[PDB]
Amino acid sequence: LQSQFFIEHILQILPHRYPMLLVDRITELQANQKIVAYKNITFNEDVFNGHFPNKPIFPGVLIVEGMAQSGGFLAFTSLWGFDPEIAKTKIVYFMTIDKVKFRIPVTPGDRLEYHLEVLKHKGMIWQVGGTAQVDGKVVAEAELKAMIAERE
Amino acid sequence: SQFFIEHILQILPHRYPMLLVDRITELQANQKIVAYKNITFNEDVFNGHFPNKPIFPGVLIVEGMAQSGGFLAFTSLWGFDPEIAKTKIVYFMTIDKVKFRIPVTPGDRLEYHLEVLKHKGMIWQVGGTAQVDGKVVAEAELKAMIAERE
Amino acid sequence: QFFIEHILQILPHRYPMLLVDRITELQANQKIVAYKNITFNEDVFNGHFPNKPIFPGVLIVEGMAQSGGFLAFTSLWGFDPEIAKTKIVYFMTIDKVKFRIPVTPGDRLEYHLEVLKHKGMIWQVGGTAQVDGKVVAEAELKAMIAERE
Amino acid sequence: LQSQFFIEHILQILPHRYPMLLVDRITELQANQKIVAYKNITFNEDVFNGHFPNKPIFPGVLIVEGMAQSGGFLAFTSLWGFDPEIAKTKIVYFMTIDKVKFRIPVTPGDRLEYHLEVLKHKGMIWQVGGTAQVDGKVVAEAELKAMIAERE
Amino acid sequence: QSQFFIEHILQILPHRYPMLLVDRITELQANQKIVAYKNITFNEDVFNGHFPNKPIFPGVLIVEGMAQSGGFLAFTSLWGFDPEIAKTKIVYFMTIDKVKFRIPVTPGDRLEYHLEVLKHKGMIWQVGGTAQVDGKVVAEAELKAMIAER
Amino acid sequence: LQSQFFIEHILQILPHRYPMLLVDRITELQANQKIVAYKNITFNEDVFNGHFPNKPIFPGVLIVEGMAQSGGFLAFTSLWGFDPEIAKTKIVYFMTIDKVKFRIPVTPGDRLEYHLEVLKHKGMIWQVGGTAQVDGKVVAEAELKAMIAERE
Ligand SMILES: O=C1C=CC(=O)c2c(O)cccc21
Ligand SMILES: O=C1C=CC(=O)c2c(O)cccc21
Ligand SMILES: [Cl-]
Ligand SMILES: [Cl-]
Ligand SMILES: [Cl-]
Ligand SMILES: [Cl-]
Ligand SMILES: [Cl-]
Ligand SMILES: [Cl-]
Repeated sequence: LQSQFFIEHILQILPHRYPMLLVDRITELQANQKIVAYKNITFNEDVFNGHFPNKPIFPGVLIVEGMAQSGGFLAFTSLWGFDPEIAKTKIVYFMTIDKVKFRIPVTPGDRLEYHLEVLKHKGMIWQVGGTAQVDGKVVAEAELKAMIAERE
Repeated sequence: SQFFIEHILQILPHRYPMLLVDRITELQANQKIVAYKNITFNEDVFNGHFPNKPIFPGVLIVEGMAQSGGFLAFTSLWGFDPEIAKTKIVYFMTIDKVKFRIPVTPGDRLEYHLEVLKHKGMIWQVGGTAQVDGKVVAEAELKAMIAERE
Repeated sequence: QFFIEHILQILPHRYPMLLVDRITELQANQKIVAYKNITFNEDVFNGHFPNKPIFPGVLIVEGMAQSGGFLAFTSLWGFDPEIAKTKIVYFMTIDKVKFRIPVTPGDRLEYHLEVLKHKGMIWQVGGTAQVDGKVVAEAELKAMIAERE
Repeated sequence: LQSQFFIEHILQILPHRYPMLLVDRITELQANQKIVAYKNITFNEDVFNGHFPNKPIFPGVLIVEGMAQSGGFLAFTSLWGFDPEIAKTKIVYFMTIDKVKFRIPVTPGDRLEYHLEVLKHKGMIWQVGGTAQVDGKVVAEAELKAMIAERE
Repeated sequence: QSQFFIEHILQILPHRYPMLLVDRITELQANQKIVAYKNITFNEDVFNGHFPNKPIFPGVLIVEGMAQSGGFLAFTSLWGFDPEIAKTKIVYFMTIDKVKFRIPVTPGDRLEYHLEVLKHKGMIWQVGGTAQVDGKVVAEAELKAMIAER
Repeated sequence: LQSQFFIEHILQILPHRYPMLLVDRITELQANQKIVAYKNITFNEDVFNGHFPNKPIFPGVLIVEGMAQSGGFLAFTSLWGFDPEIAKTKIVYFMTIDKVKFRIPVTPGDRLEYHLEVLKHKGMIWQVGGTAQVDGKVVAEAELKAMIAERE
């Protein structure tokens, strides 16, 4: 398993697609321990047409979704390594989300960095927690438990 | 007590594709609100969540509950006031105790049920559930702060 | 009942022109009852009209045609995804359409279509579009099913 | 009252906007009588993503909508002339549609020409009828009644 | 063939919405020139931002359409109408030069691309020509591309 | 006239809007001389749906557009400073493009940096030239001439 993955590899692992694939690159990855990835934020995103007019703010809930997708990638690769064929048959689902705090608004031009760490994992159940960061500052924090389920 | 999309557009600053509340069916100042958003396949979000298997994002269910809560908090203090609405902004500080029990799909009428857990000044704490046809599909607690726009 | 996943296996239409979310009643060569939810979160509302969301009357008719199409596919070949994936549908005629009440975000647009006449791939249906029991539209139409190529 | 109008003139009269403004140019207009206009059809339009995958066919219902908007422009300018200030607070509701027949499929690269004639009009209620044409051939026929109304 | 419609264009170019800017090919002479076009309609997403109340087809996209037309010419010159082989090739555009914009392009216009082969040496193809609207030159440009395996 | 502007400032100066506003932030600006700006590239952009499926590549022509917008922002602030009121009465027309080279493909996760210097300028006619950079490496080169015009 490698520690750097680009959009080409992310597409083979996650089932998410436009406009809900919110992870552009993975810069760090340690099986069963953690992942550091990021998503660039540009004004050229449909979401900003409505959030908000003349005041582009990346939705806090989408920041969380981004953290979870990172967590999902970590959970899957920790178990099966980089396996596109099997990834194609699994899908990660949100079971819970706790302790979410928004500290700083995210705006176009920002590099939304996801920092997730494994709090607990047994089989298909994974509990991850971490933060979203912009140039070293914590813009958000969150904890969530996900499940690796069958796609079919 | 019953507000339609037009009224909603005058209170919330959210616009397409992030205004996730279609109609308000109940509102008791400082107490509770019941509102909903219809889920249809004709939504852009379904192109990627997911291809060949449409599932309304859990995070968007939460966003929907927040918007309902913020509408509750705002109207409770200022009522249906478009003019004042433009001078205030309701952003969320925290979100806690979120649980997803059932997937929401095209055809569902996603109903939001939020009650004011507590409020002090401009800090409001709401909580409740997301319901589809009488069943709880999600639940969450949120803390919001009402501030002056700008 | 047939859900979005099932509808997708039969109708060729896709986003943003698939306007039927669920089928509630189906009786071969007789009639069909289905619906589509209307939410503000639809791209059409950006232009129809700004600050005044009104589902286009022509899309209500499209939704009725698609409902009729699903009735046609299944009456002809049953629920067969394999044969379905080779076909598309063309509108032939539209007639006697009347709009009585505007459809807006929050509405559950229900389609009620019955077979008026059919032969081969050519089907003629008629009925109404309803929101909470009240007729919001009436229409008759004839459509043709044809091979992708 | 001119006889040729361009997209900028159409935007000041019709309340329709993207993705439902289906008239690109008006080539000839006779008040309270007839109007000829057209909309270019390109693959670069969102409806094609879903109608149908791998086989782009401009929706018949949108051709009717286009004929309706051509009628609406005719109807409005016949009433108040070319007045954007009066126009900016009006909308147009479809009332009835009759005897529409589609003869030829419309596809990308086509110049969809609308020919509408006023069959009967009273106040805000206009009943127009005509055809949609591509390269001189009739691809569609339709009769419709629309109402112009003040937004409230 | 000499006249290719959208269905054919789709089988040769990998470009898809909203970046497939060639609707139909009207003339094609292997290794010499290609005449094609793209209709310009207000119902295009690009006009939402370029520019509000003043729809003007982006000049860079006129050049993109010309580049796409050059690629179809190059490709069809090597293998003709071959969808299967098309899936295994890519046309990288290396340079763009001498482009001049003389007349703005707007909704209602039939943007016609006129490109000819200026030089073909190996995997490198150099094309140049003009974009026209109703007989008049609206733009001109030269482009160099390389053929390679996808 | 400062040297750093964020999206809220770019919105008030450039007339470009979604999905054609391709500059997210300004980092360096010397009136009548040079400018350095950037646009974050994310998979979450509609343009990638068609360029190309299963292989996101930011269109070379859009990189040039991005450089033009940066130049236009330089030009306008050079002649009027940060004046939203006057900016609202203008648009920009591409006049020529020359010497463009695409050396490295741009993909999601990249920080597309625009470097432009003023080659020549008189009245509303500005001629800039420079490069587009990603992590210090030249990804593209171009020279272009634009004109600021009264939107009449
Ligand atoms: O993270 C945020 C902190 C404060 C704030 O006001 C805010 C906001 O208004 C919108 C999104 C995020 C934030
Ligand atoms: O990758 C391609 C880019 C442009 C283009 O024109 C093209 C093509 O015409 C055939 C195969 C691949 C490509
Ligand atoms: Cl937010
Ligand atoms: Cl979900
Ligand atoms: Cl209507
Ligand atoms: Cl059709
Ligand atoms: Cl331009
Ligand atoms: Cl490119």
